[PDB]
Formats: sequence, C-alpha cells, structure tokens
Amino acid sequence: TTMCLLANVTFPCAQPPICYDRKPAETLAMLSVNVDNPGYDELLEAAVKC
Amino acid sequence: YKTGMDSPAIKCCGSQECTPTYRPDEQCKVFTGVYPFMWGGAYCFCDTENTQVSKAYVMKSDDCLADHAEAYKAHTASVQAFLNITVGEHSIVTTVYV
Amino acid sequence: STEELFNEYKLTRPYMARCIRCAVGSCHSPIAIEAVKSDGHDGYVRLQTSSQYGLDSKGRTMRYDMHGTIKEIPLHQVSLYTSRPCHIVDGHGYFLLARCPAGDSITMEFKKDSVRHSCSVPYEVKFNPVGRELYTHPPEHGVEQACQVYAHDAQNRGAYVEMHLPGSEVDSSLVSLSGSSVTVTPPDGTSALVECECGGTKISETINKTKQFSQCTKKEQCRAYRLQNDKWVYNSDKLPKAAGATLKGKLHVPFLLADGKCTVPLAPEPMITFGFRSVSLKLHPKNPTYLITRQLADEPHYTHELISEPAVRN
Amino acid sequence: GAFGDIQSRTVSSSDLYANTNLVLQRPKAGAIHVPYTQAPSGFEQWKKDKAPSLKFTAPFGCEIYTNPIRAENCAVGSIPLAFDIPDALFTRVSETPT
Repeated sequence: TTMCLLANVTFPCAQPPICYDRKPAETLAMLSVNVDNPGYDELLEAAVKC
Repeated sequence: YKTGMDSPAIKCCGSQECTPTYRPDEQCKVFTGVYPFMWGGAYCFCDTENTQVSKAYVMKSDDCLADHAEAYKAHTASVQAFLNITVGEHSIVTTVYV
Repeated sequence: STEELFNEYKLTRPYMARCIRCAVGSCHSPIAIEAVKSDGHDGYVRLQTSSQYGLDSKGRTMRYDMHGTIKEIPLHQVSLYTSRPCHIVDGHGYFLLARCPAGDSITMEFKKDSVRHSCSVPYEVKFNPVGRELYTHPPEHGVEQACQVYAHDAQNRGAYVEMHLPGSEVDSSLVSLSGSSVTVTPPDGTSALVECECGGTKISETINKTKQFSQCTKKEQCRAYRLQNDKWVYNSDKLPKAAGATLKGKLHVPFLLADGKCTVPLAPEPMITFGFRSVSLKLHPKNPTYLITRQLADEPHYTHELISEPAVRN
Repeated sequence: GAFGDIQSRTVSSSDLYANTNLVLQRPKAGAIHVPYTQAPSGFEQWKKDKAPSLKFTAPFGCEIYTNPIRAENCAVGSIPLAFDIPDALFTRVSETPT
C-alpha cells in the first residue's frame, strides 16, 4: 500500500481530500509535493474526480 | 537521449548562482549582460547587471521502452536437440540435452 | 473512458513561445514547436507544440494562447507540411500526431480573419522504411512485417513530461499614463505586481485596482507583470520560471511508439539460371532492394548489396 | 557520438550514465531560450551504419532467433550416442523371418 501527503495526514492515495473542479491551485500544490511517489498515478486519477 | 532544459532563471539588477542537481551530464552556466523580451514587452528595466541561468541535462527518451538495444555478454553455450527416436518400433519425441 | 485521459491537461494552459521563422520575421508565436520526433516507420511523426488539443477554450480543436486570452479554432483550419503537405490525425494535450513525408523542416500554420500565423522550425523529419526494400511511399499490397509506429490513441503509458509554475509573464498593455502620473490597471480576477525605479527602489503587489503611483513620470520605468497561481505550463526553455522549487507535477504523453504490423512490398521474382556449381541471378528491382547472399560453410563469404538497376549477379 | 553514449543499467534503472558532449551556449540578445550544442545520437548513428545481422552472416548456415538468444540447425560437428539397452528387447532368431 501507498500513503500520500498534504500535511502530516497520511491519507490513502486512492482517496484524496480535494478535487480540481472544486479548487484551482490547492490540488496542484498537493500534486507538487508528492511527485516522488510510486502511487502518483493513483493519486493523480483520484485527485481529478470526485 | 532527450536533452532536457530548465526554464531560464532571470533576475533584474541582480546576480544568480549555480545550484547543481547531479542530473546526468548536467551542465549549468550563468550569463550576464542580458536584456530579455517577452511577448508583452521587455522583461527588465535595467540595461546591464541582469542575469540569466541556463541549465541542461540529459535524460532518456520517452520511447525507450519499445525501442532500445540490449548489450549482452555470452560464453559457454548449451546444445539441446529435439530428437525423434525409434528403438524396436517404439517411438518417442523428446527434447534431449546433448 | 476518454474523459479520464483528458483530465490532466485540464490542469494546464497553452502559452506563447519564440518561433524563429514566422510569417514575416522572428516573432512570439502561439503555435511554437518544441520538438519533432520521427522514429516510427511508415511516416507518422509526433509534434510537441505550444498549443493544446482536444480541449475547448471539444472533439477536434486546437487551443492556443493569444496575448493572454485563450482562443480556439477547429482542427481542419490547421495545416502543416514538411516538403509535401502532412495530414493531421489526432491531438491530445500539447501533442499532435501527423502523417508526414520526409523533409528538413516543419511548418505549422493556421489562418484567422486577416492574420496568418506560422512557425517554421529547422527540425529534420525522416521517413523510415520497413524491410529490405527501400520505398518512399508505403505500398498497396505485399506481406506484413512487424514494425513500430506511434500509436493513435492517447492511452496512459509509462512515459512522462514535467509540469511547473508559470512565471511572471510581463505585460505593457496594463501600464498606461494618467495626465501627470503612471497608471496600472490589472485585469479582473487577476493580480499584477509592479516594479518601478522612479523614487528609490519601489515594488508593489496590487489586486483588482486601478492603482496610480506618484513620482513616476514616464511609463518606460515601470514593468507590470502578471500572475496565475493555477494553470500549469510545460517546463519550456522559451518561458521564464518562478521562484522556489518550481515543481507542481507530471503528465503522461500520448501517442507512444508501440509494436504493430506494417505492409511491405514484395520484389519481382528473380530469374535463376543454373549451371555446374554456379547460379546466375537476373534481377529487375522495382524500387531499391537489398540482395544478401551467404554460403553454408566455415567461411560464409557474405555479400551485401543494395541493387536499384536491372542487374545480373553470378 | 557512438553506441552507448547513454548507458542505463536496466530499462527501469533510474540511474543512467551519459556522456553526450553537451556544451551550453550564450543566448541571443533579446530572447529567452537555452542554446546548447552536443554530439548527435550515437544510437541513431549506430542504426545508420549497422553491418548486417547475424541472421544473414553466420557461418554453417545458422538461424539466429531472439526471445531465447539461440542459434538453430548449425550443420557442424557430430553427436555421439550411448544406448544402454536391456536384454528383454533382443528377440530370438526363430521368432523372425529368415
């Protein structure tokens, strides 16, 4: 399993707290810090859709 | 290969520095005396003492997976035959190792 | 499931970059060209441009950046050509797929009302045949070798490019004169910042306000930048960058080089004359054809020859 | 400029050696770009030259294949054989025609 990061909150990468159709730049900042991640594609395709 | 290039760091009436990243063949150089233009006019107001940093590195191409060449070393081969033996009208077909 | 594919270039915007050959001279173009890749076999290239495809400002569209305001046209207005005209197949994100002939340049152009846009780049485009018969246009009939062409769908595979913060795109349609001073009018829903040199060292970030400044007489001394915290760009060398770690994510690239099947021609059958320990070969190639011979002994004495004329080999 | 100017240890090694003669150049006065000058792809230059495969040049008429690297049907040498035959197979004389 793989846990992603926005703060010290290790949320599951398939279940993000935010989506781009709600927030313009907070999703991009969440993707900013999590580039070095093997589950980045999971966080990616989950972080688009609600 | 695929020469990747970072965007030029521009400071107006300043001076940049070279911060390396240890990327493969990562060249970096700081250029002084630069008056750059954007589409919406000039970028600085200073004539001289401006600074642009070029940074380039080599990464491998996007089609590396399906289009690549494997360099090997070979030694001490192994011979292996598909015989079809019949001894007294009793036939087998067996991969024998020789 | 195409909407799952397109959803990552929704985070991005088209931009303008410097093209060296425009309709008249050297300009800043909305259709600038970053790279041309031509390593698939039967004439398919993959352009990475400074525009975006498959998104609206919609099915067959180019989305570009016209001095900040994002515009759009249908895809059948855009044409490109190397030596002969190329044929645009599809687009996805910053990437375009065309069926091109061989040539030493790429030129993409579209036509607006009375403004013609163009961008010529000195990027070599080659044509790669399959097999031992060197054609220039793919045939009508033959046999089928395996090949490697750029795939036509936008399927997510394991190859990425790197996206970043757009930097401070400076503007000068913002800054204007008052009757006695300098006036900066940032656009609505967008924050500008102003650097001047008319007092000592002056700097400000302003929001949504026609904000004048005293002690500045001429508007040559003030540069009004523009800011967009959202809306990624590509890591281009034709753009300036932001301040501090710069990185915001990575996107997949469409149309990668996949294994396929390609039709190759079949040369006219050689006319073989036999003799005592000797074989004569009459050869009439339609287009240039490799003849490769070897002997089945401890010294092969292999012969390798491109033959493009009617020839007799003994 | 030749074969192996990129050397990735495996396909997904994420640590590649690169010696591609990259040299950064000074940008043109009034333009934001990163100008470089490097030797061309040695893999492409290897593909342009490419003395023909071992499929066409191999002695004794071998048939080189790919997914296991192997040769086929090389008409060279000779296979010796050992037969350990049990005594039950030896039929007597008068149970066969003569």
